Amino acid sequence: MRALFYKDGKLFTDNNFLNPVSDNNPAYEVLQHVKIPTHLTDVVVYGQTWEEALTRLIFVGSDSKGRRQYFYGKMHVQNRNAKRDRIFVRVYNVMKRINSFINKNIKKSSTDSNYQLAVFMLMETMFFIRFGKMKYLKENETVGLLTLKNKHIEISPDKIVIKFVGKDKVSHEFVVHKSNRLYKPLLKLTDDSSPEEFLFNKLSERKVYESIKQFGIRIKDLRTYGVNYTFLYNFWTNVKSISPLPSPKKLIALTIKQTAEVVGHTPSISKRAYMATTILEMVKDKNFLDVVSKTTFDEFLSIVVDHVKSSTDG
DNA sequence: TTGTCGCCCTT
DNA sequence: TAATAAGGGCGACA
Repeated sequence: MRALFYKDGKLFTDNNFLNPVSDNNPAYEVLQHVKIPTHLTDVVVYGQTWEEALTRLIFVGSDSKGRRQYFYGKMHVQNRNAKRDRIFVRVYNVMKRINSFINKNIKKSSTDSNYQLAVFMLMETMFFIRFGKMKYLKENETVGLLTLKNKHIEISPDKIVIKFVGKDKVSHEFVVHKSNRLYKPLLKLTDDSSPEEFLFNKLSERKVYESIKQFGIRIKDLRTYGVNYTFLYNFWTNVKSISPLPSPKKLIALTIKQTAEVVGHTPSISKRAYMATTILEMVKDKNFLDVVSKTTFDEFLSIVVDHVKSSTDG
């Protein structure tokens, strides 16, 4: 994986474009098959044959913020997507332990890291909010879970509203009713009398990483799971409620819309970067809608988990 | 003795 | 559209 430097359709071994590579160099095969976007500068193209480019990183260049941007081949992306099946199943098998951890700690002291993590984990499994790295709060004013501040928590005598601007300037509103098990512990954690402070003031990126490590997943996996679970809940409800029934094609489209709105991102992004491919393939089958119809949601969730488990050949 | 930071990869 | 932005995860650094 030698680094080669790109400039105006031709390739060099040199930082400042003296000394061009060989004419027959395999990298030129790659350049026939991909277009370097012209908004980039300092473009590096990796010397390899097209067939190997397919499978991994292809080139990287700097956008106008000065950020390094990374471009991958179609096989790399395919493997990426194929992983969502296993993640969905993986999270599903640790939910019982996650809840167990949550409920052990939510009766604890207000400034206990474990109590704070418990709440963190319960907001996450409830609303699928992104991790919220400090970095993006400084750079872009983006708030996610870890970067939530007391000003983002509005208290009413019957509900708590969490309101904040997340990724891509998208505005989010989540609501916690009195009956919700998040009410009591969230009201206890937040301090009205200092709005400029972080909600999870005893946590940090490192604390979260260490804590989640025990379930063998990453916070983003909780979000990937939440999107699939919500899809399944809506799909199940839709089949269960909607006048005779539309085509599976349109039933998936509706379920994806509903799910995307709950989660708060576009339908296209939901289908493409979140949904387990097997679920998407499984639900197309018309005969399968008979199966769904006669089930409680729990036995439905199980059928899907099982099929994804074993169609994944594991 | 821990809060940034770069690199890679994801959305 | 057609052009191409901004998130997370992990480990090194002082």
